Amino acid sequence: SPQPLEQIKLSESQLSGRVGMIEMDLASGRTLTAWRADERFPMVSTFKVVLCGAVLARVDAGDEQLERKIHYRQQDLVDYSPVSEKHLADGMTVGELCAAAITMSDNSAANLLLATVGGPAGLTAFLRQIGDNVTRLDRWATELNEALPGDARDTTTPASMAATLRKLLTSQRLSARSQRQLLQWMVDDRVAGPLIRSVLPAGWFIADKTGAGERGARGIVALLGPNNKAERIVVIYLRDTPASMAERNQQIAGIGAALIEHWQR
Ligand SMILES: OC[C@H]1O[C@H](O[C@H]2[C@H](O)[C@@H](O)[C@H](OCCCCCCC3CCCCC3)O[C@@H]2CO)[C@H](O)[C@@H](O)[C@@H]1O
Ligand SMILES: O=C/C=C/NCC(O)CC=O
Repeated sequence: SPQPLEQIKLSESQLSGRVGMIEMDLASGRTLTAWRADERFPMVSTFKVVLCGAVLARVDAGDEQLERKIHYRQQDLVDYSPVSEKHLADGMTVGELCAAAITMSDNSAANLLLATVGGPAGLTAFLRQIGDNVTRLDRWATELNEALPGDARDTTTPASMAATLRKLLTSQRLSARSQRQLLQWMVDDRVAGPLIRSVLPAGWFIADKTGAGERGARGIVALLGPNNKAERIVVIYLRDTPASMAERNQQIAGIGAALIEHWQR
């Protein structure tokens, strides 16, 4: 594999779309690679990690409990609810909802949680409160994946998302237990985690949240590192490409391969 930047460029050439990427040391925030880092990209399902960060902030303040059981109705369900559709009779706890939203990309679970933090506007205010003045959520679970060209709704930038994830996971804005919980939910991703591990060389740590939308939109926010350590935050977004999902996945994997083969920068 070529150098990371060379591979990112190759990916845009092959996909005919824009790639946005940041590679950052998790512990210090040192930026190693930045490509279209200040350009907007649809967050798609990656917004779910920030959502649960807001939920944990409420728990830390005593305004919420991960144990609290939420009962909902069938009419509350939206497209793709693998876990939440199984609990119309018994409900789900706030913590279970975050696990479902993050590890199974359950959209109804995400919407139920979004309601608890004041909706898209409330989540955006939370982002402003932790110093992210760029990321914005405007719509609910399914509609936010529309990815219309030039539409600023439901977007982030690679640099903003990386800084925000770092703040939630390590800045002590969240309590120690909450930072540990958010990390474990990412470690537990069932959608892409197992697959990524199956293709990673032995010794490489992975925690992640992925997402997909229209017009080729794709995204992944992840923690990656050798020696089984979450050394770096890697955020990659793709937008406006007509490529198959398989090729978009292969190109993201290719950027990962370049990182792995040239890690010591
Ligand atoms: O020299 C380094 C390594 O080179 C190869 O490893 C390959 C591996 O066989 C392949 O499967 C993977 O594909 C990349 C898989 C990446 C998957 C997702 C990455 C994510 C993670 C973070 C966010 C964005 C991308 O590349 C590596 C590096 O070339 C060798 O197989 C391995 O024995 C050796 O230790
Ligand atoms: O990103 C999180 C969930 C996204 N759901 C919609 C799609 O995956 C795109 C279908 O075209």
